[PDB]
Amino acid sequence: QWALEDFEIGRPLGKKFGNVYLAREKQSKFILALKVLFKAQLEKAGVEHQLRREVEIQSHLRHPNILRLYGYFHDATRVYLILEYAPLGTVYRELQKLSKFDEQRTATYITELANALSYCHSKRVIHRDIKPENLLLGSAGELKIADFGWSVHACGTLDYLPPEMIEGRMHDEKVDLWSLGVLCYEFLVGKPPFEANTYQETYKRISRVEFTFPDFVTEGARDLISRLLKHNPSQRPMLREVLEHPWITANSSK
Ligand SMILES: O=[S+](=O)Oc1cccc(-c2c[nH]c3ncnc(N4CCOCC4)c23)c1
Repeated sequence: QWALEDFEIGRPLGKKFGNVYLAREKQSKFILALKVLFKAQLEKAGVEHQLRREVEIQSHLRHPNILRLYGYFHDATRVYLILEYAPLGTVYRELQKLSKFDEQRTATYITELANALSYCHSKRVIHRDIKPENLLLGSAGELKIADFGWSVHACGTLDYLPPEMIEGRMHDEKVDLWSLGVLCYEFLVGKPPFEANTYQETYKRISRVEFTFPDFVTEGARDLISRLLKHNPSQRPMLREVLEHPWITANSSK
């Protein structure tokens, strides 16, 4: 039902796995994002099925703060994904430019994130790879979760991975609550709470939950973060109370 013939390619949006390009559905004049994946990478990495997994998960997943996947197709040498175009780019790019985020922006992003995750959890879908470069911004500054590569229904940088996952133990939906704490930290500080020059160092800093707060962090923020960043998953608060946390309720937008 789809072919490269149907699309006019444009500006390179970014990104190994394969590049992402701005494109236009010729008949519809609809502008979207097109990621080209070379099956060569699919072979050597054995991600031939992982794609077939996520492409089913995301394709029938509809939420304002989740980047939509409209469809997919393949030729001889490449695989193409037709994704929603996020005009305001990534949050990672935003964070680079502004170094740090204010509490309104942070609580707003965290709010939009939680809402999208609850929905995912409703369909019993866990994301795990919630990272600034996987968070896009829509036309209205809308936060939009992207990339469901490791999304399932129950190795690079370890910064956003929870203790139970890096130790090999069993991981539930509380994984995303860990990441949510990591982001709120990085959104406020500009750096992840467990950063290191070493995979091995970050491993220990994560596993022992060793994070320190700079002075400009509000106690209202120090609370939520330290509540989301707990070694025992069962102690991580529910997504509902996150959205009901006073610091969130105060600084988040409407
Ligand atoms: O793993 S795949 O889903 O590929 C991805 C992973 C994350 C976002 C992504 C999307 C989706 N829509 C987009 N509009 C504008 N830039 C995008 N970017 C930022 C710059 O880098 C390349 C993607 C982008 C594609």
